[PDB]
Amino acid sequence: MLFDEKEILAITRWAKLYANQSPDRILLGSNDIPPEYRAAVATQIELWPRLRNKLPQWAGISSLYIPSRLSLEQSSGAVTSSYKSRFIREGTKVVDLTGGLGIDFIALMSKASQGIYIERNDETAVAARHNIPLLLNEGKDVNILTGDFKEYLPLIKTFHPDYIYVDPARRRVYAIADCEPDLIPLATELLPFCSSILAKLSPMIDLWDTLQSLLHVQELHVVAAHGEVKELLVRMSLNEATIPPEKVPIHAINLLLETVIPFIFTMEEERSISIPYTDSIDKYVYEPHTALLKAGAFKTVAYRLGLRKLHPNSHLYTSEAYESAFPGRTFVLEEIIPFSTSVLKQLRKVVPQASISCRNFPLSPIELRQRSKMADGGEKTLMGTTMADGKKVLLLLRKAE
Repeated sequence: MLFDEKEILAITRWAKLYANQSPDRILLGSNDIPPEYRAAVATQIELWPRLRNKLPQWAGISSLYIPSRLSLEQSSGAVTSSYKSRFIREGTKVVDLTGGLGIDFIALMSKASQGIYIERNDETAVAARHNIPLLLNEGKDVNILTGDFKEYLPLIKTFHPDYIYVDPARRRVYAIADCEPDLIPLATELLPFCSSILAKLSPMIDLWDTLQSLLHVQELHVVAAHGEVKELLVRMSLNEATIPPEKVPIHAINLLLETVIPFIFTMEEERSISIPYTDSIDKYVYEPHTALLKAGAFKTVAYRLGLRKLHPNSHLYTSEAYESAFPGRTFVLEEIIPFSTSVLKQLRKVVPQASISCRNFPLSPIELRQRSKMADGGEKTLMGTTMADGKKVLLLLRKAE
């Protein structure tokens, strides 16, 4: 069932009026909802808790209509959508080619004054056509279009936006060749009619594959939130000189509960550096965040910060002096234990309970936990890893602050 504006207004009024009824009660229970609208109202009620968790600012807005559970689970989160606003100069023009629930478009429009939103799916577009004006600040100009952007190329070219944003879908591995829409012909055709294209890519895409496959890339950002990599963002522009792939600036950023500073490097730098690997542990132990790991700044972090790395495949660092601003977790070393199967049942002797992590180790953390019978909780961490000479060890760590 597709709804017009009048019906969407009624459905949201009924979802609110009858908010305290379960979806089954909506369906077979007491209210003034005509039979043909009860499923739609029940659907809005059913998914409101999941909307509140993901987009709490939306769940508090009256009259917002969620086109589907499908569209809700596919959308950007609140924190990454807003990071994107940093790419967009205040008062500019934007086109969003791939649309969706519209949270990325809204984040772009926090800065831009004019925008075109384009969404292939009629149902999704109808909801956006309703929701978008309820979410925009005052003095914003938008055009909300249904269909494939390839049917609107003359309008897009005439608009000549400052930015064109695209979030492609996937048509084992996720390659740049699998992007729908295909980014290479898209860029060939549209780079001449915008300042930049900003593409949001899956965290499963290979960085090097991306940098080898896309022309005119100016920067690539690896963006983590909630402890995990959420997206890669690539900006392309004919406006600026071509940068060879090994020289493209890579930004690794871990978004947190507050201003934070990116780790910026290049593959050329990563490849060109060489570092010491240590057979021995020092006082401080450092574990890089997920965005650093995905970006591949394994050596650069040690070189930039004057740290020793344990092993080429152990993505942990150590130093005698305290680095206070480390990009990940910092620990104080309490014990180092040479690993063998026989030590596992002895670990309860060393600490009453612990979190367990592994960085290059023959057991997974859950295997380490079960085989040692180690209670979870507390403030300490047991870390399985490998030193530069291949010796496997367990580290007993406490947080540095």
